Amino acid sequence: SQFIKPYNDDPFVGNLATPVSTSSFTKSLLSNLPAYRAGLSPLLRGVEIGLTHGYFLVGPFYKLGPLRNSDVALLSGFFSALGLIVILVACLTIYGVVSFEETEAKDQLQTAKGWRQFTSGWLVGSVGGASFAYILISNIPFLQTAGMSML
Amino acid sequence: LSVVAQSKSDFEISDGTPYTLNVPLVGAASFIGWVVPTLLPSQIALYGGKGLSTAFFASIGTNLAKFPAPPGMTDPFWLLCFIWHSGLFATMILGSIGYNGYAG
Amino acid sequence: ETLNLQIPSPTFEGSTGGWLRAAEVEEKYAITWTSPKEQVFEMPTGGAAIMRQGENLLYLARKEQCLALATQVKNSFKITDYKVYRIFPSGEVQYLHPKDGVFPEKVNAGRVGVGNVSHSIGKNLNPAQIKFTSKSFNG
Amino acid sequence: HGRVAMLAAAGAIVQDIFTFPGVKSVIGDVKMTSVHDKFLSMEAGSGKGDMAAMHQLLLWLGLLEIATSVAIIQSFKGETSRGPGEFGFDPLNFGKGNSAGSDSYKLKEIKNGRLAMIGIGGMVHHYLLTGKGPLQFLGGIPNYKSCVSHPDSLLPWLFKAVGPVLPKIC
Amino acid sequence: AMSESVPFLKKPEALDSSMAGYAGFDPLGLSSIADIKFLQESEIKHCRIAMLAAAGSIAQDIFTFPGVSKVVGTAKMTGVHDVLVKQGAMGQILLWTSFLEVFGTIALLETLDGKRAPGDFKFDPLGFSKNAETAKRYQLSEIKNGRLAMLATGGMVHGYFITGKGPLELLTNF
Amino acid sequence: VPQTVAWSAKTGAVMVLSNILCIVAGRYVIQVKSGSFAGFGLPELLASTSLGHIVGSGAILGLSYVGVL
Amino acid sequence: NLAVPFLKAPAKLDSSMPGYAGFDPLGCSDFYDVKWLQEAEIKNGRVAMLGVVGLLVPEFFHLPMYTAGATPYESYTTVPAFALIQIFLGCGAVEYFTHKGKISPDNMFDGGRVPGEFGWGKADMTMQTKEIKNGRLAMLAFGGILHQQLFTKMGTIAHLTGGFKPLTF
Ligand code: CLA
Ligand code: CLA
Ligand SMILES: CC1=C(C#C/C(C)=C/C=C/C(C)=C/C=C/C=C(C)/C=C/C=C(\C)C#CC2=C(C)C[C@@H](O)CC2(C)C)C(C)(C)C[C@H](O)C1
Ligand SMILES: CC1=C(C#C/C(C)=C/C=C/C(C)=C/C=C/C=C(C)/C=C/C=C(\C)C#CC2=C(C)C[C@@H](O)CC2(C)C)C(C)(C)C[C@H](O)C1
Ligand SMILES: CC1=C(C#C/C(C)=C/C=C/C(C)=C/C=C/C=C(C)/C=C/C=C(C)/C=C/C2=C(C)CCCC2(C)C)C(C)(C)C[C@H](O)C1
Ligand SMILES: CC1=C(C#C/C(C)=C/C=C/C(C)=C/C=C\C=C(C)\C=C\C=C(C)\C=C\C2=C(C)CCCC2(C)C)C(C)(C)C[C@H](O)C1
Ligand SMILES: CC1=CCCC(C)(C)[C@H]1/C=C/C(C)=C/C=C/C(C)=C/C=C/C=C(C)/C=C/C=C(C)/C=C/C1=C(C)CCCC1(C)C
Ligand SMILES: CC1=CCCC(C)(C)[C@H]1/C=C/C(C)=C/C=C/C(C)=C/C=C/C=C(C)/C=C/C=C(C)/C=C/C1=C(C)CCCC1(C)C
Repeated sequence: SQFIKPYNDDPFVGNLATPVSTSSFTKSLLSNLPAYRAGLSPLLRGVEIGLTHGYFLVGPFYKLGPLRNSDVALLSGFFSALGLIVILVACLTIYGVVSFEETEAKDQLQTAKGWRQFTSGWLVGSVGGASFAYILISNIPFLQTAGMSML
Repeated sequence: LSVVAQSKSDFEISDGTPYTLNVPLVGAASFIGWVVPTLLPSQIALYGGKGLSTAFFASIGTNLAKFPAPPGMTDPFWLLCFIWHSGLFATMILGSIGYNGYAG
Repeated sequence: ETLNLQIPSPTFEGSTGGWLRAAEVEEKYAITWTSPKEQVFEMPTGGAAIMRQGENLLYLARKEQCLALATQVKNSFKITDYKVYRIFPSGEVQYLHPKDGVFPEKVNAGRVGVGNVSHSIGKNLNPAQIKFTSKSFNG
Repeated sequence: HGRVAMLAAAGAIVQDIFTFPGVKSVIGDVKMTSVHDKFLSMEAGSGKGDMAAMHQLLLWLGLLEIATSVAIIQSFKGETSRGPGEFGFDPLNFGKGNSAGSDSYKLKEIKNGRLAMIGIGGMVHHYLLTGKGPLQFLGGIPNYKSCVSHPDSLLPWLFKAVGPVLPKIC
Repeated sequence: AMSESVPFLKKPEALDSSMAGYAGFDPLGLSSIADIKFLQESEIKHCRIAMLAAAGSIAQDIFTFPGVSKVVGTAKMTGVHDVLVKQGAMGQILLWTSFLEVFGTIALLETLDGKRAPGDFKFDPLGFSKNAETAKRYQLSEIKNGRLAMLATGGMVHGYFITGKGPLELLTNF
Repeated sequence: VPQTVAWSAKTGAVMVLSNILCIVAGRYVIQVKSGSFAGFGLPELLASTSLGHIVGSGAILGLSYVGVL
Repeated sequence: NLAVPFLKAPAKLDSSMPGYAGFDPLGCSDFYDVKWLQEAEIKNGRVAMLGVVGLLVPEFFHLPMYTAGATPYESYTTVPAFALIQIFLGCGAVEYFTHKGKISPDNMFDGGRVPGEFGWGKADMTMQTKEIKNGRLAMLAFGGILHQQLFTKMGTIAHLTGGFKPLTF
């Protein structure tokens, strides 16, 4: 048995079919991620990705930022995470302007209208996920420490 | 258990090749095959008169009683578990090779 | 004359050295050749492949890759039956080499000389003489 | 939002009317959101104690909500024909063969749910300053004249702009 | 089609009506993650162990075997296990159950192969299932009783972890 | 220190057993060469008895270590 | 087959063989020659059958030259090891005579000889089955007696008639 084969039956394309690349488990994960999942509008793809990324962004800023030992650390962690999100949304916006020409179609990410929808969703989701992480950390003492409240 | 020793879901270790991972049989057999020799006792302070498997099981029990507190650096838990896991991984690897490849 | 797209490719197990997205959106090159044997050669992009007895066909990203393979087949397997094509994503296939059926190192009638300068290289014009002028430095 | 609010509205009123045997002894005289705070103080993880009322409610409600969550996902993607809110819970026949119910009844559910959302919000906010609860506040049409003391909510920062920017009559 | 247990949810595809104990209850869709035949055997094996455990807890409170009291004087349920591990009573049981499970592994392989029905070891010495109509009731009753026994076993041991007295003593004096 | 013993007939017994064990094993597992009367030569005998003195020395020392002697 | 009913019939054994119960759960019969397995079963059983009485006899009567050793099993330590070596060599030499140059599975059965038969007699299937089943019981019994004598440090007959203490180590 051989686990490595040419990519999509083509021996001369610059890729290989390896278990990491093209196993059934890998195919299931890639196909079900919001970027690639079927039946999702570009805006909804942006929302789901945004919620995930904004939620984890708050934590490193809060625990390791300059104001970490202060009593305003969570507020600083939220503002710095929000500041990063605002910069990232601008990165998405400028990419959309140069990369895609204007066309009628709006149902795909790699279209000017579609990329704009993805940016709108990602902005709202990142603000929403960062806000959710803020509420949870503000109220639950386990999250404020590293779980160190139990010891 | 992505696929068991049966033709359930159409699993493919790669693009077009289906391959039955024998996760029940290999995991069970590797676990038992490693554990029975590992029971061998030894009057060494790390084991404490038990075998490696029994001492590792005892170490989980003693550290689970102090559930939030982790085992310390000099605690025998870290040595017992690392050796037991290393042997288990090796017998799982060798078991997967033997069963999937030789098929008998 | 035109590329028969159905020619079987030489057996190959794949590599990462093959062509990328630029081949499917800008241009691709193809090479065909006849082999009297089912023999192993080296791919320009990686490891070893096996050319099948009869007609072979490859796809590469660069013209230099097709010609480096051509040089190899001629030097080792004495295969002078190689034809190199350019393929555009529109489907247009452009025959490239040998351009008029005869190798470039052999003279052929009906070839018109391009780039030939009537004097020797030391007789070119100084840059100052042709400054703010469209006149070419080759005399 | 409506269904929870409807329960919440009745629950606040009923808590004033009477309490189940033995509850008064443990909690004391706390009235609305304050009882949620007190119970949490006496439960593990949230606090130190031998109670688990809030945690038990969350565990059983959470198990129900995970199943409904799968339903929401399936309806959203169009896999299921189920209309919104139609979980099939009509043990006593009312819809006469369908748990979904008639348009007249569903209009009553939606409008009562909206009304309950506003009403429960009012009751919570009135407990925040008067500390009277629904029935007592209703009895005291002139209020701020008398305020029943209420322990501070778990979220107390929100009640900090009463004295400095607002008048702070209470 | 909709699940009979959860009306709002769609019917789990991996499950089928023929299977004993089927109510359509797989809200999380765990049957997709692993083979149904493996899960079916796993459920019955858990059921049989749980049924024995629940009966054992009730029986242990009602009576003890001759001379058991001398070795264990006050320990009631989980407590007797630690002293009898040193006495080797639990050690001997472990050995024989493990010995049966070795043949259990071969049976599990036969199930996955598809020749063997899940959970069937052909142990019917008294011919209870001979009629083939009593068999369907028995198969269902086993699955249902085992499910209740899993809930019961956990419920009883946790009651012991709080009030150390055992299930029957808890019922008599709370 | 692991406890070893002066040579006795028990030590000899272990050595003899191990040597014979390896002679039979070598008749079975030596891939390039009347169960013992086909193709049995001096390099095969000298190899199986060399492994016999290695297996036998290890067995003697280990049985001395644990108390079997 | 019939012994372990929730498993398949081995299909390498039949009731023609003396001790057939259909018992091959690990499928050993498929992996190795049945003739070798049958030969091994009868031979291991014969040695064990001799062993069980060999454990029982020293407790009552022992040879004058040798010392008792305090246990029928423990006696191997007390007796001269040259005696044990003579037994080891003698058994191997007898095996070379009984199997005429056949010490390997391919060489054995080349003559067409049945595994059990060494030419002492020809027997009925009822008789052959009796031999195998006594041998199987004896092998298990030998393991039990040897460990009992080892753990107790006392004779089998003495322990049965006397304290009957649980084997402990
Ligand atoms: C650690 C345990 C262990 C070891 C040492 C072996 C060793 C072996 N197995 Mg087994 N096997 C195991 C576990 C193990 N197996 C389990 C758990 C299963 C069941 C799932 C099987 C099922 C199985 C089958 C079905 C077959 C084998 C076969 C084999 C042999 C050759 C194929 C092979 O795996 O190459 C391994 C090669 C070697 C081990 C020798 C190379 C020497 C180097 C130093 C390897 C060392 C690796 C590692 C460091 C050792 C770890 C030991 C310990 C600390 C864990 C070899 C004797 C085949 C065979 O020959 O049949 C008899 C065969 O058909 N095995
Ligand atoms: C010079 C001695 C000698 C020789 C050449 C043989 C030859 C044979 N015997 Mg015999 N045997 C002998 C002595 C011998 N035996 C003695 C003293 C005993 C104890 C009573 C046995 C018990 C015995 C049984 C029970 C069986 C055989 C079998 C066999 C045959 C296949 C195995 C083999 O080649 O032997 C390899 C063995 C030896 C050369 C000597 C073995 C002596 C014992 C077993 C000591 C073993 C020590 C230890 C357990 C090994 C550990 C290995 C590892 C952990 C290091 C073959 C005809 C098998 C068969 O199928 O026969 C047809 C069979 O079933 N023999
Ligand atoms: C569905 C289903 C079933 C069921 C069921 C159940 C449990 C149904 C429960 C329904 C309930 C509880 C409905 C309650 C709605 C509350 C409203 C509209 C009031 C809002 C308050 C206002 C406007 C106010 C106010 C106020 C302000 C702010 C100031 C306060 O100081 C005081 C004051 C009060 C004056 C069953 C089992 C029957 C079966 C059936 O087959 C199907
Ligand atoms: C070959 C053949 C013939 C012959 C012959 C020969 C040499 C025949 C010899 C046959 C022999 C020696 C048979 C011995 C069988 C022993 C058994 C079944 C086990 C018993 C003990 C048990 C079950 C037990 C136990 C115990 C355990 C484990 C633990 C203890 O705490 C307690 C306890 C003691 C109860 C001749 C030559 C005559 C002619 C013929 O042409 C061919
Ligand atoms: C348990 C717990 C807590 C809690 C809690 C809870 C339950 C808090 C409740 C919060 C709620 C429900 C607040 C309601 C806000 C409604 C407003 C402002 C008006 C809406 C309607 C409008 C504007 C109508 C507009 C209009 C009208 C007039 C009609 C015309 C059209 C229209 C435009 C629609 C805490 C926080 C105390 C913590 C503590 O640890 C314990
Ligand atoms: C899904 C659904 C529902 C439900 C439900 C739920 C939530 C059911 C929950 C079931 C649970 C959580 C059972 C838990 C444990 C079982 C145990 C611990 C057995 C333990 C053996 C032990 C501990 C021995 C341990 C030990 C031994 C002796 C050796 C010493 C050490 C020691 C550790 C002490 C409803 C109610 C809505 C109904 C609805 O129709 C369907
Ligand atoms: C675990 C693990 C094990 C094995 C290996 C592994 C896989 C690599 C590893 C995984 C590791 C990893 C990488 C795990 C990563 C996990 C992550 C990043 C999880 C993110 C979760 C985001 C949430 C819950 C956002 C919620 C936002 C909400 C609810 C909206 C709230 C809001 C909206 C808009 C509505 C209004 C209110 C507000 C509050 C404003
Ligand atoms: C000292 C000495 C002298 C010279 C050197 C030497 C040769 C190396 C050494 C010899 C040492 C010797 C002679 C050592 C001999 C050791 C022996 C004979 C050990 C016997 C072990 C038998 C066991 C564990 C039975 C297990 C039964 C099981 C698992 C279950 C069976 C079951 C199945 C299959 C089916 C039905 C159910 C039941 C019945 C329950």
